[PDB]
Amino acid sequence: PFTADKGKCGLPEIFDPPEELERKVWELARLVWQSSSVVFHTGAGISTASGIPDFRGPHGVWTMEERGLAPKFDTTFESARPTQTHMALVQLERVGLLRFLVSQNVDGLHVRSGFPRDKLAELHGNMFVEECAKCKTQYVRDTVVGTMGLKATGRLCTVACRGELRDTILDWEDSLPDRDLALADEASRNADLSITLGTSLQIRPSGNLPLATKRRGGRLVIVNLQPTKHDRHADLRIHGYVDEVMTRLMKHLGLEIPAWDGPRVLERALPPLPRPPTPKLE
Ligand SMILES: Nc1ncnc2c1ncn2[C@@H]1O[C@H](COP(=O)(O)OP(=O)(O)OC[C@H]2O[C@H](O)[C@H](O)[C@@H]2O)[C@@H](O)[C@H]1O
Ligand SMILES: NC(=O)c1cccc(N)c1
Ligand SMILES: [Cl-]
Ligand SMILES: [Zn+2]
Repeated sequence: PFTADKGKCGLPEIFDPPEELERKVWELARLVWQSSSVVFHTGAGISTASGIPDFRGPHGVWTMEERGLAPKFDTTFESARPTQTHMALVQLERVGLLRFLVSQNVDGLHVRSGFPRDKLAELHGNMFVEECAKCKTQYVRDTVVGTMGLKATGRLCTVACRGELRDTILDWEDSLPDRDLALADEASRNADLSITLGTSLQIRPSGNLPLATKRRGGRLVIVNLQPTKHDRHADLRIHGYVDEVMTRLMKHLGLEIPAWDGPRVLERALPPLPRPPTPKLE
């Protein structure tokens, strides 16, 4: 907890020059069109444009603690709005272009964005979510659950139970939720495309899951400003702001980014909405 291996921190940013970035995002477009089963892996870099610092970016929580400095929040977790990227992922699920979402993020914004929870693996848990020890029932709260470390919150279950409600925030020692990880693992193995967005892929097993797509001919796309553990294993690396990449990608796919109505929870994915017909590729 003090001795924890926090990996490599504050590595330089890479910026793809505009001409190469525009070329690269058209190539991502291409792969999304060709892929039967697209899995997105997210990490803290997709929430930096909403005021949430990352962990190992130039001004990340781990990077600044190393320099003796504080990370800076420009919002509360409660007041944070899903980014363009968050709302791009909503639409990509709605139009059947996204099979599964695997997130390392505890910021709760995927759930609040209105993304369906039966297609989301939250591998490290969710600040707004408590679980019943007795019945395992989950509650999505409008305020962050005040504890971290799978501790008692002080609230009790209301299943037509009085069981102890606890936070879902894994400490260094805790192993990942078996259900979320199982679903994340099967999602990643079966995918023919895994796109990573704003993650450094340094944490096991989260950061290895995208590599599982590379078994049986799957493609891997890494979107990240800094290098990542598995940069070598990517078919495509895009070095740019994830909001820029996704807004260009969406536009290539002929998909608008939907309005965020404020905090909503959707439990269950709907049948795909209509989407434009696919281009001739070859
Ligand atoms: N707008 C942006 N566009 C693109 N890349 C970005 C942006 N902002 C940040 N990045 C990149 O995004 C990356 C963020 O990577 P890391 O900081 O390691 O976050 P994780 O999700 O991978 O952390 C894993 C776990 O470690 C913790 O202990 C927790 O348990 C976490 O769940 C950086 O490389 C930035 O260059
Ligand atoms: N984006 C996130 O999940 C998160 C959560 C806590 C702290 C930080 N820096 C980021
Ligand atoms: Cl913690
Ligand atoms: Zn209960």
